[PDB]
Amino acid sequence: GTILIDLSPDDKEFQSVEEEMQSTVREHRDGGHAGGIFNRYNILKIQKVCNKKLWERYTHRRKEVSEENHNHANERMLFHGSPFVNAIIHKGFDERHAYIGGMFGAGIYFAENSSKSNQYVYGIGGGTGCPVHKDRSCYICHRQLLFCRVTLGKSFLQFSAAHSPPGHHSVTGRPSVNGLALAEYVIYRGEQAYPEYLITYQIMRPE
Ligand SMILES: O=C(Nc1cccc2cccnc12)c1ccc(N2C(=O)[C@@H]3[C@H](C2=O)[C@@H]2C=C[C@H]3C2)cc1
Ligand SMILES: [Zn+2]
Repeated sequence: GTILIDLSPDDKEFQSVEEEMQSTVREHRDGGHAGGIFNRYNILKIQKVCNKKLWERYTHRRKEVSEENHNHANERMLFHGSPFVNAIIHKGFDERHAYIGGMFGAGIYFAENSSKSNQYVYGIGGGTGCPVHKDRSCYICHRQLLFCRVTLGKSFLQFSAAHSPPGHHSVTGRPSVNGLALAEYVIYRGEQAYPEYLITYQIMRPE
């Protein structure tokens, strides 16, 4: 059911999406170990993901959440990185494929910092890096992230160094030590996120 619509670099949508990618890069405490050393990306392609069934299941869940939260879905646009992006855009997010550990357990993770989601493209801690060079800082190989519409509803606040807690619809991971880090978010039900944009990019070696 999925079609991918290529956006042109002068489309206003391409530009606002690229600006959110670029402007949310930060430095990471691993000094670039997991995601590579970079201050900006080379954006190669932004595609709009169109799937009617996945959209209808997103908006249906969104209305349920909203009606339980004084008419407030608390919808955000957030990045998601994982090795399974190409499965996700065809079949939707699935909590059954969620990995057992991590800071917030077996959920589907999103991030406000595109650089945080970039650390997961090749797996946890960056896995072995790119398939071709095994370089977690590869400046050559094309990477992909999703920029996703996510329904958070009443989110449980976790001050920070499976299912949502009872009475909540997601978890907000709130950075409590690092001054520059933005929030991460976790949902436990695949239907509460729609992957709107597939972004293809390279990290760039700083001059
Ligand atoms: O929906 C996901 N994957 C998939 C959806 C639909 C079909 C799939 C088929 C095969 C594999 N994954 C699929 C998915 C769920 C959770 C994660 N996920 C996270 O969000 C966190 C963890 C994870 O597995 C660790 C990797 C990224 C962070 C850290 C990744 C992908
Ligand atoms: Zn490579």
